[PDB]
Amino acid sequence: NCTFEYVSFKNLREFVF
Amino acid sequence: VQLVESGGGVVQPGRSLRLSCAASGFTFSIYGMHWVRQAPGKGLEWVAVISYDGSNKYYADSVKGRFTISRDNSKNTLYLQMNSLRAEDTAVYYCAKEGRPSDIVVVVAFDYWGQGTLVTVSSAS
Amino acid sequence: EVFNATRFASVYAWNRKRISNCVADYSVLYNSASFSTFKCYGVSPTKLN
Amino acid sequence: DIQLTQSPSSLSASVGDRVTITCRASQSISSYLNWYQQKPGKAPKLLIYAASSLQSGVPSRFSGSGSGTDFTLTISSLQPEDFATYYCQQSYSTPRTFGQGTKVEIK
Ligand SMILES: *[C@@H]1O[C@H](CO)[C@@H](O)[C@H](O)[C@H]1NC(C)=O
Repeated sequence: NCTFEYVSFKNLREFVF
Repeated sequence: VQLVESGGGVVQPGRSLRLSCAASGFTFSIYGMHWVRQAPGKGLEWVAVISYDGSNKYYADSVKGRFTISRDNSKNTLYLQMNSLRAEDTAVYYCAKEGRPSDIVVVVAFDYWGQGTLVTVSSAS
Repeated sequence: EVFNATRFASVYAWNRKRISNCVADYSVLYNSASFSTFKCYGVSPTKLN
Repeated sequence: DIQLTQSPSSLSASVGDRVTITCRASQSISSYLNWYQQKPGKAPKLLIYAASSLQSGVPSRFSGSGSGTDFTLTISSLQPEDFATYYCQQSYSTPRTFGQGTKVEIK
């Protein structure tokens, strides 16, 4: 029931998912 | 498929003998042939192998130099020339054919046996 | 790292390690011969790489 | 030379038992055993080839397994006619050799 994993106003952040 | 062996008997130590294995029931000329011996009451001991065409011949450690294997694809007969016989060479000798049962041909295997012939190296009368 | 781990767990508690996001050199495993049995059923070891 | 050692050299068991015969090679030959059944006074009969393939006409109870250096011959349920001497045999390279033999007797 679990699987893989990955690790790694003055300003505007825009993200397209 | 039949393998008829012959050439056995009593031999004095140090003399020579030729064993024969007549092949039938299959295309002989395409298969390797093996000799396997069994000392009385003892285990199996591989003896000699010959390629299908007789160009390649390998022998076991105990018989290098003394034993010569030969082939006659015309008569479909296998021969084993044994020389410089000694007491330890007494054994029931089998001729044997390579064979491979199915498609796992990367197994190259062992198969049907002759009936085996007894060779006795003895100075007894 | 999996093969060379100092201690493996007991057979009842078989540790399951997940492998992803890496390039696997199966051939280096294949060429190494210290492993007594390198049995394969699913895929021929040559094609593994 | 590739040396094949069988263990045990002999064992006693009764009909219906599960038996295990092991053959270990001095070097990995990786699929190249051949298992034979030999009776006294007659030539051996092939049982398992490539150490895991059952030869035609041999009962399904006979089974071989393994690769590399550790190999096993197994008979699931013994019958009276299965009491005999069994030899492993490599074909990886020449000279071809045999195991020393494993005798199965009645308990
Ligand atoms: C985990 O997944 C399986 C899928 O068959 C499901 O049956 C099980 O209930 C799941 N576990 C939990 C805690 O939901």
